[PDB]
This record gives sequence, C-alpha cells and structure tokens, in this order.
Amino acid sequence: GEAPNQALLRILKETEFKKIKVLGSGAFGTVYKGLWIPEGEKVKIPVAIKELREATSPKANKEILDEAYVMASVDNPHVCRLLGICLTSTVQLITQLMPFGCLLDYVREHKDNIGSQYLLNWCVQIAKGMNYLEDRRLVHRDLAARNVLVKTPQHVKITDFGLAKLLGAEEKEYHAEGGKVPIKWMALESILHRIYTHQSDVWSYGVTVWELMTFGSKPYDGIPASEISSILEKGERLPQPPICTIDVYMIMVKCWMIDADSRPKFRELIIEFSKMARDPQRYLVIQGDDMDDVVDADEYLIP
Amino acid sequence: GEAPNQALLRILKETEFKKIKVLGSGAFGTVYKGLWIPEGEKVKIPVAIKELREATSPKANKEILDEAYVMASVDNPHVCRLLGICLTSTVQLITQLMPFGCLLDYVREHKDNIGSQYLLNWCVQIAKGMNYLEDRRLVHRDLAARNVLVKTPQHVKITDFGLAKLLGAEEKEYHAEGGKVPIKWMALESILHRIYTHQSDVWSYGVTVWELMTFGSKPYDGIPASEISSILEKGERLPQPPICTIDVYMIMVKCWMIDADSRPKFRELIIEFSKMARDPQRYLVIQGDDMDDVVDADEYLIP
Ligand SMILES: CC(=O)Nc1cccc(-c2c(-c3ccccc3)oc3ncnc(N[C@H](CO)c4ccccc4)c23)c1
Ligand SMILES: CC(=O)Nc1cccc(-c2c(-c3ccccc3)oc3ncnc(N[C@H](CO)c4ccccc4)c23)c1
Repeated sequence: GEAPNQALLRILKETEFKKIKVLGSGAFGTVYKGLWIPEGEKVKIPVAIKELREATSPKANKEILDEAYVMASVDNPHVCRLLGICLTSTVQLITQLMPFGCLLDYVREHKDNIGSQYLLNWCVQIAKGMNYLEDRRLVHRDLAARNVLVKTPQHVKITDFGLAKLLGAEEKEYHAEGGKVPIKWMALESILHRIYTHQSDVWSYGVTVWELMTFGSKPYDGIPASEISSILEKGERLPQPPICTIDVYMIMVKCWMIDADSRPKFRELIIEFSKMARDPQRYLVIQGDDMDDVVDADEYLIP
Repeated sequence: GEAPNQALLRILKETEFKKIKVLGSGAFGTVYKGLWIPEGEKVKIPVAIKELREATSPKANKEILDEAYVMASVDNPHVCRLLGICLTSTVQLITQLMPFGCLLDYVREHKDNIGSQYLLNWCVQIAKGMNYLEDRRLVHRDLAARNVLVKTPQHVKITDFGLAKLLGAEEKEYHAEGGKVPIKWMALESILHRIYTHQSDVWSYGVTVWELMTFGSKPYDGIPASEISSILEKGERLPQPPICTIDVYMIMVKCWMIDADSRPKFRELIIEFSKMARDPQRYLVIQGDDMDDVVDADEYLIP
C-alpha cells in the first residue's frame, strides 16, 4: 500500500551514557549534555539527552514517543537524527550533541562576526533539510530559527519534530485540531483553517530566513498573536531587513504569498540561495564582512 | 666630541588630547588610554598617557624627564618612542598606545592559542630592539617580559626606559649606586658589583625569553631575592621550559654565562632566532600548534 517504514528504533542502556551537565529546561522538560559509550566499541559519542519530568502525564509520554518515531525515520546531513531511546522512569531521547546550540541564539550573540557567506549557506542547508523532509513526506509544522541547531558554524541541522506529521501518498494536507502552534511563524491558511502542507512549511522557512537576516529579531515584535491573523489578511508582511537586497527579500516575500502553490518549492530555494552563495556580498550588505580619522602613531611622522 | 643628540622634544597642549580611561596604577603613578588630536591636522592618534601623582617629589619629577630624554632619543620599529610631553601640574609622558598591553600578561592569558611562530618571532623582534639600543649606545637595565608591549599579536616593542643609561664612546660599562633593581632579571656582575653593560642586558634578555617560553612563569618562583646571588654563583640557572628544545634552551643558557663577553651579542641572537623562526615547530614543541576515543555521532553509523 504505502512504503513500509523500516527505520530501526535503537534501545540504549542507561549505564552506557553519562550526563555531564544540564543544557536547558522549561515547559518541554530538561535537556542534558552527555557522552554515550557503547560497551562493545572503543568510542565516546557526544550526545544531547532529553526527558520530560519526575511526573508522567499520559498524553505527554505518548508525544515524546511520536517525536522519537519521526526522528528515527529521518536520515539526512541537514536533519537531526535519533540515536536511540532509553526506557527509564520516563523515556529519554538520545541525539547527536549540537554543541553550538540553536541558530537563533547563535545569530544573536555573534552578530558582529557573521558574514553573508554564513547566512546564505545556512539558508541553503535549511532548504536542503526541508526538501529532504518533503521527499520523506513529512510536514514539520514548527520550522523556526530556534528549531535549527548548529553542529559547527558552517553546518546546521533541523530538529524539534514534536509537531511533525507524516502525509500519505494520496494526501496533500494535514488537518490539525488541538492548535497551540507558534502563530508568528505559520501561514495564513494554517491560522484560518488548520491546514498544514509542505508549502505551509515554506512560509515558516520565509520567517526563519527573516530571523537570520535580522540577526535574531522577534517577528512582529510589538504585536500580540491575536492580531496576526488580521494584519496578514490586510497584506502586511515582515519588513525588509537592512542587510537584504531586494533580491533576497523577494525570495522571503514569495514564501508569504496567499496562494500556497505560488510560493517556491524547497528545491527551488536551494537553487536560488545556492546561486547567491557564490557571490554573497552581491546579495547581502554587511558593514563588517568610533571614528574613521583615526591613525596609528607610527603612520604619523613628526612635522 | 660625542655625537650631538638632535632629538626633538615635542611639547603638547593638554586640550589636544582626551583621557578615555585609566589603564593602570601603583608605585609608578597612573597610565591612561586616550586620543591625541593635533589641532591643525585631521587625525586622531591613540595614545598612552603617563603621570606620577597629585604630589610632586623633587627626585621623582626629575626621573620622569630622564625617561622622556631616552624615549625621545630612540627611533626603531621594535622600541617605544615618545610622542611628546605635556607640562601640567605634574609632567605627562605621551606615547603610542600599545592596546594589547604588556607581553607578560599576554602570554599568560593566551597560553592556549600562542604558537611557536609567535614566540620565536617575538624573540627576534626583542633582539632587534635591543640591538638598536646597543647601536644607540643605550643600556636598558630593566629588560623583562613586563617591559615589552604588544601593539598587535605579531608586533611587539620594548619600553619602560626609567632605568636606562646612555654610555659614552670611550665607555663600556655603567656603575650604579642607588640599587633597587629587579634582581631576578639581572646578571651576576650587576648584583655583585653594580656593573651594567650591553651584555648585562643580554642576561636579562635570556630571562625574558624564559618568561615567554614558560607562558609567563615567575623566575625562581619560590626563592627570595636575597638568595639569588648565592645560587647563581653556585651555577644554578632557570630550568629548561617544557616546550624548549635543547637548541633554544642552549641560547638561553649562553645568555647566563659568568663571562659577559662569552654571552651572545644581540645581533647574533637576531640571526639564531630568525633561523629558528623559519621552521618553528622544529625548535619549540607545543601540543596545540579530555579524550581521544571521542567520535561524532555521524561518523558512527548504526551497527
Ligand atoms: C528549542 C530549544 O531550546 N532547544 C534546545 C534546548 C536545550 C538544549 C538544546 C540543545 C543543545 C544546546 C547545546 C548548548 C546550548 C544550548 C542548546 O544542543 C543540542 N543538541 C541536540 N539536541 C538538542 N536539543 C533538542 C531539543 O529540541 C533535542 C535534544 C534531545 C533529543 C531531541 C531533541 C540540543 C536545544
Ligand atoms: C609595566 C606596566 O605595568 N606597564 C604598563 C602599565 C599600564 C599601562 C601600560 C600600557 C598599556 C596597557 C594597555 C592595556 C592594558 C594594559 C596595559 O598600553 C600601553 N601603551 C604604551 N605605554 C604603556 N605604558 C608605558 C608604561 O611603561 C608608558 C606609558 C606612557 C608613557 C611611557 C610609557 C602602555 C603599561
């Protein structure tokens, strides 16, 4: 009927890995930094380890396993993959450590040393990842700079598949109900009708690029999420970032068309940003890449 | 008779420069970071500005002018030069700002990222500076890693001429009396007889190199200055730094010979360290330039 999912769900023993330190916490639970050491091999693998909490909510435990299902079912250099789970009191997700954290925080606390080459290359890698997920028939539903991680400054990957959904062969869209999805990153049709498609992800990709080009600005910074529906319907969109040529900003705008099919496909976004990456300073203007009358004392010879 | 010193002592107005911040303080007085802006030109020169204190000791005011005399009388890329003085309540010395501070502190707080190329190049530059001072008939009498400043990581200069003395044409050595000179950097003949020569500076150069090669260790760390005389007479010298090949350590040892003329001349030290700088990893072994079984998760494919 459909292609059987022959992904392997690896079950790992707790004694095989060591939590070095906590990385984060909040509503999602807690994430740890650690080393995984398979007993047989002579290897030590840096890993991130995620668990919920001391309590076990019926609905919440089910959803971490859904997240494991999707992460176990993906294999791509620009997508984060599940290494395994550990069946402790509460289930643990084990993944490759992405030491430099989320891309949102990275662009924020490195503004001054991020060049056009890096920005446009990140855009290419995210598009490649999203394109892979489209081939795999997966709709992410939560693509944002915050859900892209940095393995190295020159290599990023998409993660956070907690809202992701797999589409059938004879199925073009997913219909949500529960809601509670980040509104400022989702397409109008998703806000209006709970419709999610690969083209809905393209909208979110558009917003993600805006975040990168503004070095981590909050979209619609002074606007509550209730109003977002109205302003999009009016034709209002995120503004052109200072560093963005009309060339780049036109790409971003096309991702936010009302007609979903009029938006570009991820495969096209790979091409366009890739072309731009060959001559990056032609497409992004960044003053790096408090006075200009300053001169060093030994280029000032005594008159 | 002797060559007339036609150096120009430039007198600068206080209104021409602005103190941005204090850099240091202690027994020597205070040093400021500032901008010098000659009224005529369209330039802004980063400068260090040194003054004594609110009080004016007769003997202390004279000595800052002696320091100005020598700094005004030197012109070399590896020596710090006086830009001018300002005749305020207490006289101010104005020099080129050396933004990265003293080399001693620089090797200490950058151990992990200082390679053999940088160390040996610094040795070449200091020897060039000291050789220039020898041609200029000047004995520094206080050469140490602390009295070498960093303009950029790849360009250093000798400074702190407060103890410096000019020798005559028919004069090979200076005879001190007052004393109170840093004992752990001075030659045995200087400790024993108050004799200072260009070869006494070579001893101090030797110690300065030891500081650099140990990334800013204190010489004779657990020894009081009273004992230093004895141990040098016994034949005890500073130990071989871990990173130092016998080749480099032999240079250091030769600077600490009892016979002053058996020590190398600065011009020879330029040559030897310069040769070594062409193949720096042959002469200094540094592990950069907590596990080795570590492997990244995507070079570990699921068995
Ligand atoms: C959205 C968010 O805050 N994600 C997050 C939170 C906490 C840690 C990480 C994380 C980091 C990280 C490292 C240093 C500083 C800050 C963050 O590195 C990571 N490498 C892999 N996965 C990470 N976290 C995701 C959470 O989406 C994750 C962990 C384990 C299993 C699945 C996913 C991570 C990522
Ligand atoms: C031995 C010592 O502590 N020297 C010292 C003390 C304070 C400041 C400086 C100094 C610095 C500096 C900058 C940032 C951090 C730390 C130090 O930069 C400098 N550039 C030029 N001269 C300096 N000081 C010498 C004092 O020997 C100096 C200043 C003005 C006139 C003559 C000499 C300096 C150097």
